[PDB]
Amino acid sequence: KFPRVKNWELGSITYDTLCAQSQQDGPCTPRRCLGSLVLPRKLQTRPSPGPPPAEQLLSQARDFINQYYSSIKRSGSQAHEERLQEVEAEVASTGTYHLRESELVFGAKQAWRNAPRCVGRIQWGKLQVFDARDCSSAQEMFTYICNHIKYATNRGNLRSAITVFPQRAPGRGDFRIWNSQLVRYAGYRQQDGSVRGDPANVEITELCIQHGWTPGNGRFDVLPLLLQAPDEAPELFVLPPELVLEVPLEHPTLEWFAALGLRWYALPAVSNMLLEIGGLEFSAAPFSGWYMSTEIGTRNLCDPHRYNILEDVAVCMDLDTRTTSSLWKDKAAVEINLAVLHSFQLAKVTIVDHHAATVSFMKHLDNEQKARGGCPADWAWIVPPISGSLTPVFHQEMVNYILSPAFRYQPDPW
Amino acid sequence: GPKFPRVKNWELGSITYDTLCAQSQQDGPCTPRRCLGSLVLPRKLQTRPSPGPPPAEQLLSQARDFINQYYSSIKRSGSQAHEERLQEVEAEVASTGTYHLRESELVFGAKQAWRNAPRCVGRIQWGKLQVFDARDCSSAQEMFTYICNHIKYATNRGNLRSAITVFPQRAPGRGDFRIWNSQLVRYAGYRQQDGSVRGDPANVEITELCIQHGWTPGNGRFDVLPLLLQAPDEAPELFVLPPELVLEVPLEHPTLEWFAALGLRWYALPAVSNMLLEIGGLEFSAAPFSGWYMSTEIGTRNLCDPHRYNILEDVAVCMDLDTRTTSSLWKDKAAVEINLAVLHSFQLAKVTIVDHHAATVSFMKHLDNEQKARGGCPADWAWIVPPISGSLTPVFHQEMVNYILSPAFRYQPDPW
Ligand code: HEM
Ligand code: HEM
Ligand SMILES: [Zn+2]
Repeated sequence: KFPRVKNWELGSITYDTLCAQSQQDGPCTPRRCLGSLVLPRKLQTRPSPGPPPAEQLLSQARDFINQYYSSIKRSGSQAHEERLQEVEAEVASTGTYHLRESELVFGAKQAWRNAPRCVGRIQWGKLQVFDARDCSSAQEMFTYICNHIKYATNRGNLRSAITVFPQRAPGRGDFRIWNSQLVRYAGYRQQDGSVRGDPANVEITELCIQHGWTPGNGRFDVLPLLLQAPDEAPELFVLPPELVLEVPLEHPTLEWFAALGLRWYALPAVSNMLLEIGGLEFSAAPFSGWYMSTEIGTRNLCDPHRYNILEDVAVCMDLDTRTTSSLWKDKAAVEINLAVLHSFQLAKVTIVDHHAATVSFMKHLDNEQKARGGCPADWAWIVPPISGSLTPVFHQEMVNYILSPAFRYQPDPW
Repeated sequence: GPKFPRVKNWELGSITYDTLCAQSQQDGPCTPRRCLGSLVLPRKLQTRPSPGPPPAEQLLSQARDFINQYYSSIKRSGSQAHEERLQEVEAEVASTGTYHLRESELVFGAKQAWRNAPRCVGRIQWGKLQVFDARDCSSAQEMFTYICNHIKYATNRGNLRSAITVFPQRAPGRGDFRIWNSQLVRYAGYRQQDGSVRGDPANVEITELCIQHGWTPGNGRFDVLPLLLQAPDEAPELFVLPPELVLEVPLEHPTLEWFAALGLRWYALPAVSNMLLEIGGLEFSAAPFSGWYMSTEIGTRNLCDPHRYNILEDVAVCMDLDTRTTSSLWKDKAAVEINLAVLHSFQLAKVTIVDHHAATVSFMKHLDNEQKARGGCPADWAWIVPPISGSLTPVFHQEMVNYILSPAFRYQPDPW
C-alpha cells in the first residue's frame, strides 16, 4: 500500500502516502520496471479534434478546483461551491471550461511542484506567471516571448517564469512553439555527416532554414523561433541579440581554455512541453528558471552526441588519452564544469552547482514530507550526471508517480 | 509495433525491443501507479526464512521450469532424457518433498544466476565461472576449508578468477548453512567513545557479533574480520582467515607523493557471502561468490561514501582545495584522484581490476550479445551507471528494462 522510503546515508525512513493520490498510470508493472525510459510509449497527449469525455474532464476539473480552494483555506466555502457550479455549467453546455487567472497561477506552480525530474523544486513557490491566453497570432506570441525573456533574464539575476498561451480546443489546431527551448544553438549537417554546432538541434535548424531563415556557419549560432498559431503554417522570428544573454567560457587557472571559444546562453527555457491543469491542456507554455552547472558542463558540452569536447580539453590538458584507466575523461569533465561555474559567476549570471542544488532538494523532500506526505521523484534525473554518489540524493530512495497539475511531453507539431 | 518494451539508446539513436521480460515468473515492486525501482531492498525477492516445507505444487512448477531451461541450454528440449529427468524430479519431490540437482545442472544454474543479476555490470564474464560443488559439506569447520580453498583459487596471486562455492541446500525444518559475514573479506568497524567509528562503519554489527562470540578485537582502521560460519542447527563457529591468504593492496597515487602516507588500503577479492542462490525452487543459503573489483566500488563508494570511510575532506585538504564552498568542486576533484589512486595501486601490485569506463563499455557489448541470444537483458540502471562520471560512460545513455529472472541471487534475512 504505502511504500517505505529509506535514506541509506542517514538510516532515516519515511512512508509515502501522497502516491495514493495519483490518478495517472506510469510505464511500470509488477512484471517489469521501465523507469529508465525517457519518453512514454502511450502516456502521450493524443490529438484534440474531439471534445474530451465530459464525465472525465468534469472529475479532473472538480478535483483541481477542490485543490485550489484547499490552498486558500476556503474549502467548502460559498465561493468554492459556486465555482464548482460554474465549472459544471460550462462543461455541460460547451464541453469545456476556462480557468480564472488566480487558479491558473496556482496550477502552474503545482505542475512544477509535481515534476518528478526537476531537482530545483525548492523554488516552486516563486514563479512569475504571465497570462498570455489573450493571444491570437504568432506575432503576439513573439511579443509575449520577448517580454518573458527580458523579465526572466533580468540582466543576469534570473527569475523563474512561465508564459501561458491559449489552451487546446476540440477540432482546432494548437498554439505551439516548435523549438524545444526559446534559446538554442544551430546544428548544421556538413561534409561527412559530421555536424557544426549543436547536434541536438539539427532537425529544428533545418526546419527554420526551410521556412526562409538565412543560416550561419558558426558553432554557437542562436536559432530563430518558429511560432505557430492554430491551423496556420509556423512563422519565423529572430530574437533581438541584446535580449539573448550569453556567457563566454574561461577557466580560473587554465589560461588556454578561453581560446577554445566556448560559450553558453544564460536562460534555460523549455518550450515544447504541455501544461495540464484540471483537464485543460496548454500546448504552448514556455517556462524557465536557471541552469544547474552540470547541464552545461557535463551534458551539453560533454555528451558524445552533443558538443563532445572531452577529448579536446583532454589533449589541451596534455592528458593520457591512450587509456581509460588514466581517468582523463573524468579529469576534463571536472575542469569543464569548473569553467562553467567560474564563468557564470564572473559574468554575474545565476547558476547553481550540483552539490548546492541537491542539498536544496533534500530540504525540499523534507518540506514536502510534512506538507503532503511525500514527493514524487525520478532518481535517475535527480542524481547529477557526474559525481553521483558524492551528492546526498544518490543515497536517498525515491518514489515516482504522476500527480496533476503536471508538465507532460507532447508530439512534435511537424 | 511489437507488443514489448521499446528500449532506446540516446547516444546512438538505436532501438531494440525486450522480449525476454515475458519470461519473468516473479513480480517486482512497481505498479502502473508508482515506480519503486530505486528501492534497494523492496519487499519482493526477499527470501524470508520459510521453515515449514514448501508447497510441493509450487516447488514442482519451479523445478520443471529450471529443468526445461537446462535441456534447452544443451539443445535437447523434448528429448527422452529431458522427459525422464522431469519424471525423476516429480517423483523425488513426491516421496521426499524436495529434490536434488545433477552436477552439470548446478554449474548451469549458478552461471545463469549471475547472468540474470540486474545490478551486475560485469556480466560479460558470466560464461567464465568456476563452480566449486560443496554440497557434501557437513560441518562449520569444513565450510572454513572450502572457503579457504575458494579464496586461494580466486585470488590466484593477483590474477583473479571468478568463482562460487555452493554449500548444501535448505532442508525442511533443518537449520540452514550460513555465512554470517556479508563478504568473506571485511574490515572491522569499532564503535568509539565520542560515538564515532574506527574502521568501516558498514561492519559495526558484524564486528560486535564476532566479539560476542569470542573474537579478541584489534584497534586498527583496516583489521580483517574473522568469519562466523554456521552449520545446520548449530551456533556459529569463529574462524580467523590466515593473513597470507588475504591479499591486500596499499594505496598510492601516481603523482601525489603524499597519498601513500595516508596509509589507505583495500583487499583484492570481493566475495559476496550473504546472498541466497535460488535454482529451480531449491535454495542455497550459503553460496559465496567472487569476481574482481570495478575501481569505483573501492575509490568512490567504500572510501568516499559519507557513511563509510568518508575520506573526501581529508584528501581535499591535502590537495589544498577550498572545502568551504561547493562551487570549487573540491569533492569532485578529490574523488577523481582517489579513484585514480586505486587503479594505479592495483595495477602496480598486479592485481586484477577494471575501471568504470572499460567495465561499462564491456557491458554495452554484453547487452548486444544478450539481445541476440535471449532478446533482452534485465538491468538496473541506477546500479549499472557508475557513482562518478555517470554520463561520461555509455550505459548512462542506454535505456534499461528491469525484471526478475530465475535462477537468481536474492537477499535473505540475517541469521541472527
Ligand atoms: C529555478 C531553477 C531550476 C533549476 C535549477 C532546475 C533544474 C532542473 C534540472 C537539472 C532538470 C533535469 C535536466 C536534465 O537532466 O536533463 C530539470 C527538469 C525539469 N524541470 Fe526544473 N529547474 C528549475 C526550474 C524549473 C521551472 C521554473 C520549472 C517549471 C515551471 C521546471 C520544470 C521542470 C520540468 C517539467 C522538468 C522535466 C523536463 C523533462 O521531462 O525533460 N524547472 N530541472
Ligand atoms: C567479474 C567481475 C565482476 C565485476 C567487475 C562485477 C561488478 C559488479 C558491481 C560494480 C556491482 C554493484 C556494486 C554496488 O554498486 O554495490 C555488482 C553487483 C552484483 N554482482 Fe557483479 N561483478 C563481477 C562478478 C560477479 C560474480 C562472479 C557474480 C556471481 C556469480 C556477480 C553477481 C552480482 C550480484 C548478484 C550483484 C548484486 C548484489 C547486490 O545487490 O548487492 N558479480 N557486480
Ligand atoms: Zn519502475
